Amino acid sequence: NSHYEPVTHFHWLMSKTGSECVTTSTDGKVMWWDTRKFEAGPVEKLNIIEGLGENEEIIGGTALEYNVEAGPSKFLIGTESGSILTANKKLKKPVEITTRYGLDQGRHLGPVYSINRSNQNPKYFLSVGDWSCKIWVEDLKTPIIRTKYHGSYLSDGCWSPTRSGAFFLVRRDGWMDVWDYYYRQNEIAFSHKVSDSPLTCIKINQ
Amino acid sequence: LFTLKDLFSKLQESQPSDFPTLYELFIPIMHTILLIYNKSKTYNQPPR
Amino acid sequence: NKLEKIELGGTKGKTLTESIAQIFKEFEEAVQAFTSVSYDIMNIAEKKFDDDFYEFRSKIKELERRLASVITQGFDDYDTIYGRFKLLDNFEGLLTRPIIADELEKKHIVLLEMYKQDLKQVQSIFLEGKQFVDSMHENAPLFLNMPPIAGALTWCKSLRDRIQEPIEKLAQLGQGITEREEYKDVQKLYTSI
Amino acid sequence: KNLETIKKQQELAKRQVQKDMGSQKEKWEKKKLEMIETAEASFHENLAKNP
Repeated sequence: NSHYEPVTHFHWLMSKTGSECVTTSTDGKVMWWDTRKFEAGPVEKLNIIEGLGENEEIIGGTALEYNVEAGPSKFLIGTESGSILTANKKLKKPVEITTRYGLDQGRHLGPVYSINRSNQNPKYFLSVGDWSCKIWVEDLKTPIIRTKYHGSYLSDGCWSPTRSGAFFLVRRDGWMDVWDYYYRQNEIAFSHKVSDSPLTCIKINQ
Repeated sequence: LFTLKDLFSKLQESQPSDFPTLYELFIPIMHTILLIYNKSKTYNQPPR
Repeated sequence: NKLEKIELGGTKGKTLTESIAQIFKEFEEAVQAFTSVSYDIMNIAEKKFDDDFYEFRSKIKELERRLASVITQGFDDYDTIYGRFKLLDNFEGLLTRPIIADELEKKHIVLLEMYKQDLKQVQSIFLEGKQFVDSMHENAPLFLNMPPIAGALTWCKSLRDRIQEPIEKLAQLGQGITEREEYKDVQKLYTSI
Repeated sequence: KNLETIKKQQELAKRQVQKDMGSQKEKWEKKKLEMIETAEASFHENLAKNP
C-alpha cells in the first residue's frame, strides 16, 4: 500500500492534536499519513497530473513545502518536470490542484529539488531548481526574481529564519554561497567551500 | 456651377467623418476639373 | 503615461522609481505649460504655438536623456541576460524613437557578450560532466537517483533547455542585430554545442 | 504584473495587423474608386448638357 519508488520528501503537519506526516515522492503521487493509525496505507492519495485538460501525465514530486503561516489548507509541491503544483486539502472534495506555477515561463531546466518560504513573510517562497533558484509570489504564475546562474547544480536552498532578506543556497560543486538582498541584489554576499565532495542538502536551525 | 456642385458636396458636410470618405471622393472631383478644361477649350484666364 | 505605470522592481529599488516618478511628473509639468494652451489651439496663422513646440521639444529631449541614463544603469545592475531582457520588455513601448534607440544598440552588444559567457560556461561544464556520466562515477551531473542511461538523456535536455531559452528572446530583438558579426559568431558556437 | 499586460498587448498586436491588413486591400479600394470615377464622369457629361 506504500507509494512506489524512494521517498522524496517527509514533513510533519503541525495543525493537528496528533502529529500527521505528508509524503511526496517519485511515483508522481502525494500521500498524507496518520502517525497514530497507519492502518491500510495513507488516508489521502493524489497523483500530480500536469496541464489538466484531456492530456494527463504523472510527474514525480521532488519537493514538498508546508508552513504554519500558509496553514494546513495550502501544500506546495515541486514536480520532476520543473513546474510547481499547489494542492489544497478540502473536506468537500479529497484533493484540488488549485494553482500551477511556472507552467509556461517558470519551467525549470532540471527537476526542482527544494521549495521553501521565508519565515518572516509567508507569501514569498523560493524554489531551488537546476543551476539557479527562483522566488515566486503567492498569486503570480511566473517567478518574481531569478538570481544569476550557478556552477554545477544547487541541491538545496533555504531562507534564513531570523532574517527574511538573506537566503542560503548550497551548490553541488561543494561550494555554499549566501545571497543577501538587503545590500546587493546583483551579487552573492559571500561564497564558502564546505568540502571537495558535493553538498547533498543544507538545513538551518530555528 | 460644376465647382459649386463640388462645393455643395463639401459645404453640406456637418464636420463629422467626411475625410475617410472625402479622400476617396477627392480623386473623382479632381477628375471632373481635368475634363472641364477640355470641354470649354476657349475658356479665358485658364491659368488664373 | 506608459513610463509611470512601469514597475521594474529590479536590483536597487525606490531611488530609481523616485527618479522615474520625477520624470513622469516633469512630463506632466510640460503638459501644464503646453496643457494650459492660452490662445494657440493649433492656429495655422499663429506662430506662437511653433515657439512653444520648440520649447516643448527641448523638454521631451531632457525627459528622454534622463530615461537613457536610468535605463543604462538598470541594464548594468541586473548582471544576467534574463534579467536585462525582462527590463527591455517593460520599456518595449517606452523607447523614445532615436534618443532611446541609440542607447539600445550599445545594450544589445553587451547582452550578446553575456550569452557568450553562458555558452562557454555550459560547454566547459558539459565536458567535465560528460566524462563522469559515461563512467557512472559518484557526484555525477544527473540529479538525485535516476536510471543512468535514461538520466543522461534527461541531463542533456536540461543543458539544452538552458542554452535555447535565450535564442527565442534573441530572435525578438529588432534593428538587424542578426547582421552584427559578433551575434553570428555566438550562434555558430551555440550550433556546435 | 506589468510585463504580463505588455505581453498581452503584443498578442493583440499580431491580431490587429492580421485583421486590419488583408491581401490586395488597396486593389479592392481602387476598384471602388474606379466605380465612383465612372459615375462622376456620367454626371459631368449631364452637367455639360444643360447649358
